[PDB]
Amino acid sequence: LNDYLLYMYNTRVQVNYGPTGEPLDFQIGRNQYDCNVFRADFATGTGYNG
Amino acid sequence: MDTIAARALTVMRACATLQEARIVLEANVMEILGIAINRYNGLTLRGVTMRPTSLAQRNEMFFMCLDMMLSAAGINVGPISPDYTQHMATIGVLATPEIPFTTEAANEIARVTGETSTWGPARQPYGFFLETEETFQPGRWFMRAAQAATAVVCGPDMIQVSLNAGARGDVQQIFQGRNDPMMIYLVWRRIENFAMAQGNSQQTQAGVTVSVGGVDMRAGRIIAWDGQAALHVRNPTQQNAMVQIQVVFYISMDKTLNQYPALTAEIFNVYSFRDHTWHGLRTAIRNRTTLPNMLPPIFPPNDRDSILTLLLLSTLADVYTVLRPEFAMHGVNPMPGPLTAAIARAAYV
Amino acid sequence: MDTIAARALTVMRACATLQEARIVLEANVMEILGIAINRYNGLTLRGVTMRPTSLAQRNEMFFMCLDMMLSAAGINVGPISPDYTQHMATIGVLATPEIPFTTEAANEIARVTGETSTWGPARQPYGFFLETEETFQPGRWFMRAAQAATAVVCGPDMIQVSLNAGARGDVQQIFQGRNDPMMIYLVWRRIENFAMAQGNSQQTQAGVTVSVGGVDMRAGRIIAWDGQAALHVRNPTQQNAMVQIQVVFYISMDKTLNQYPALTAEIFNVYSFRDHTWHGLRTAIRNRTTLPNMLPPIFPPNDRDSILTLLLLSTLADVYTVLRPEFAMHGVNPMPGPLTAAIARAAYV
Amino acid sequence: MDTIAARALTVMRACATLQEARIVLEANVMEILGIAINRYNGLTLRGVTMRPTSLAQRNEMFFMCLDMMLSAAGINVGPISPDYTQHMATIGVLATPEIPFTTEAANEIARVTGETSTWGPARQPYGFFLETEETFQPGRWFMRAAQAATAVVCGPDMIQVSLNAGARGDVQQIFQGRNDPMMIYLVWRRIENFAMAQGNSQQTQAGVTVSVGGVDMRAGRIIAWDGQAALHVRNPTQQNAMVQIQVVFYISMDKTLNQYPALTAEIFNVYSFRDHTWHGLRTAIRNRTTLPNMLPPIFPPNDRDSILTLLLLSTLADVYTVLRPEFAMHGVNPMPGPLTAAIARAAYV
Repeated sequence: LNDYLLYMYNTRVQVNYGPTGEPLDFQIGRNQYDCNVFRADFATGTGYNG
Repeated sequence: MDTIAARALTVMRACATLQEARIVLEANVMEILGIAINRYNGLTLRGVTMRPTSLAQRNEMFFMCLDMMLSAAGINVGPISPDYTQHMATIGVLATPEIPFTTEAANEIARVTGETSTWGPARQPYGFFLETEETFQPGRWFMRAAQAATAVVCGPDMIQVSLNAGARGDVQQIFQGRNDPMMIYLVWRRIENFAMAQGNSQQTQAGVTVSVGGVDMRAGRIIAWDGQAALHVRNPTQQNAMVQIQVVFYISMDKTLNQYPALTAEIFNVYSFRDHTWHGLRTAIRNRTTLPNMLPPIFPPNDRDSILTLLLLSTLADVYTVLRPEFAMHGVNPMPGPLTAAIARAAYV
Repeated sequence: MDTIAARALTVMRACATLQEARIVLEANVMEILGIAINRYNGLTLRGVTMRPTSLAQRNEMFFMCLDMMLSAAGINVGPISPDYTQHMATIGVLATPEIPFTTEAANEIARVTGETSTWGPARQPYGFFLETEETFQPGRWFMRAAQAATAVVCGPDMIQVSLNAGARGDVQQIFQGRNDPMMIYLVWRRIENFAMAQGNSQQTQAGVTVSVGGVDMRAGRIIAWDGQAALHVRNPTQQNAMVQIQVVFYISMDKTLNQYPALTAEIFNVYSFRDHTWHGLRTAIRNRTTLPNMLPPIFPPNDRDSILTLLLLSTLADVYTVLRPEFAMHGVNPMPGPLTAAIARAAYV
Repeated sequence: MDTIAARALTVMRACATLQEARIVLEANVMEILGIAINRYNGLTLRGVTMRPTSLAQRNEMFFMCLDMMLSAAGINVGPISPDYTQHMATIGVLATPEIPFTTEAANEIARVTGETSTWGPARQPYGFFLETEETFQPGRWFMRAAQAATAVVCGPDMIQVSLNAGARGDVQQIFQGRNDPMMIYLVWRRIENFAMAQGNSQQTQAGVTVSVGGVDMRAGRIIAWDGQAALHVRNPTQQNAMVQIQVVFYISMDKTLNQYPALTAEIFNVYSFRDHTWHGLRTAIRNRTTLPNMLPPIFPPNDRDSILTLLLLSTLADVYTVLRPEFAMHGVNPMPGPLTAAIARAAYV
């Protein structure tokens, strides 16, 4: 996901990375928006389904 | 400098737009905050989000508004909170040209700097003879020894002349020496029934005339007086007369509450309570200014810095309302209840 | 909820932009109306046009603003016109997060909700002793039996204390019990010439002193009295003395007409006549509210709902002006003869 | 026509955004001034640049604002400057539909034209009995021959009735004939200690009653009186009684300073000095109008053209502030030394 949110075949958008090197820290979007949400917590399930 | 103040106001008013989480913003707003927050976080190193949701994200933003609000008014509050620390770099952000400002904000600042750097005639608030030490009973005969005409104050906007039968004389001196009027609007009446030195009722006969700078004026009509001309009162009547001259209102170059559009409400807004966290924050900020920290200044300020501050704080107050921030403040012990008219009353020292 | 009202406002304000038939609109408007109108007709099924030209198209748009206005307020007008019917669904349209609102309207509501939710200090409009049943003649002696010092009212904002030679005492209790002041601003003077119990003129010798909470105060100067401190008057003079104390103005928490910027101007705009159609409309609308249907409120309101309603109606009034809508209304019989001050006068009951 | 005015206003406020050289503009503005200027330089052949830097470029822009300001107000100042030639074709530019106007500008003009065309109830600034020729001593007994009850004025907002033991009678006629009131708010009190025809102190006993239209009213309470109902006073007491009735405030359809939001603050901004160049320019402009050229109108204007003019000038004033224009004016000689409250005082004739 990360690798590909980051693959821009069109004009690039503002990617404001996070302090952690962990994938999905950035906030791509002209309105920001965390990609940290689509991380992967098993106790929450914050990224994938339900 | 003015450009800086407008940007700060623009940003604050923009942060107020965030009433909900998923609401669609005006393309204009996103474009602005997108640049503002991007550059602020660069020189401050804080984490402000365009779409705050948590609380820390909400505080972070409010803190930013505070940092800017202060940088613009040129204030340094110092250590007033364990959570907050003022960054002086905030002024550098408000000067970055690439950060636009609204037409509304520009026209708002131009108005403050405008009237604040010059003077103008305005209806003064209180009575003319307000700063007087002595006052006489209204409608009572009083003739100063050796005079045929004796003008004397009897109210905050009232004077009464006591004329003898066939007496005449100038009165303009009782007014002069006070304030610095440009025009004093008058309206004289005949005291048809007054008390004598002893107590008996005495009538004033029709015929008593008053003339300004020469020309004779009617009774009960407003009279534009320049304060310099000859205010002459005559009494061709064969009895004792008494007339009252009223200063309905007067104009002077002293700044009033109408120097800036609805400045009154803007002030009231800042001086309002909201909650303890606000009360203290607003107070602590005013301790750096010439303005009374928790009670409306009896006298409307007149300097750029004063008014500018009131507006930035009035707006920051609104930003407070919408963001609902929660943080500690030195010396402030917040009562977590619903808040009543009583609790607010007590908060004002 | 506030967002809702803000949207409704934004729309009406946007509708007022329609002055002519072929003029181009501000980018901002064509973005708002385009969405709004579509979403409105989507749940209303009415024929609202972006550029109304006929009259039926104009009436339709006005009915729209009306619906949004009423909805944003929470008003169910009931059967008031045969040509107009209120669609409760308009609320759902205003709740649509997709319809944007202006920054101006955002802050506008934020202010109302902000202040209307809390209290604050403000200059009261009327005299301190306005609600008094008994008043005494100004400048006349009066000593209540067995007392050496006698304080008494003499006007809406005036009291006078009768002191005997060498007498002293507290006066504060004549002020307390009335209202709930936070700070009373005083300015005392000497009644140099007053009437005695019989009618003879008397003089107040210089030397009388008025002290607040202990510290001595000058005459003719404004004084910040907390209302609780001891108001002590002393007469070391060997004669009868009378001094008047004036309540120039006082501050309390009760809301005033300055709680919100130019609230008055709006209220006027709402209570204004225009024509019989508007008159009856505005009236019938307020019948559902706590506000007086055709004569300004004696006392300024204090609840969000009321304030809001007024702002909304005021805006809807401007919309009325620009759209020039013509339609029926129960109990309203229009007189086409060029409308004059006389005709308008009659309409107000 | 209103469209022409709103456009002019928009352009001025748009120019007011230019506080610096490099600053980025709100894309909204760039659209407005891009069009406006293109069509201006086309119909006037002047060289106005969107991004002024020199001074002549700044002046040129101001002259444009002035040209529009005048064209919009319908004014022809004539030859008032050797540098400025008012090109009348500006109206043609302000009529170009391709030129957009702000939502704010629309709602602004809609308000002016709105209330200016109709009437409405206002609080009225001065006292009820302000235009009276005669006045009596407050608290002094007076009984017109053959009567048992005598109403008599004693102040700008005060009257007092002298009742004999067991007397009764109507009082309303003392109020009638004056102005055109819709609702007069009263509040009567009992003059507990008054002066007799001779001077001795008399007491007013508890039992006196004041009834409006038949219903008995309490003392010290505000009363809504239409001005037509019977204001009947009764004295069932076996002594002479004197009561004071106060007109706290009344309402009439006469335009006040609250017709348009913060009208006062706008007025002040226009009557301000800034510098001689401004002063004279403003004066010369008002010489074409029915408005006083350098002193606040005693009575608030009431026609579209007036109010409209004021606003256009108020804005033109801020436009002045931001642009910093420097030009010659017939009959005006600039004094470059720093400008003080004194220098300004002198300029006002």
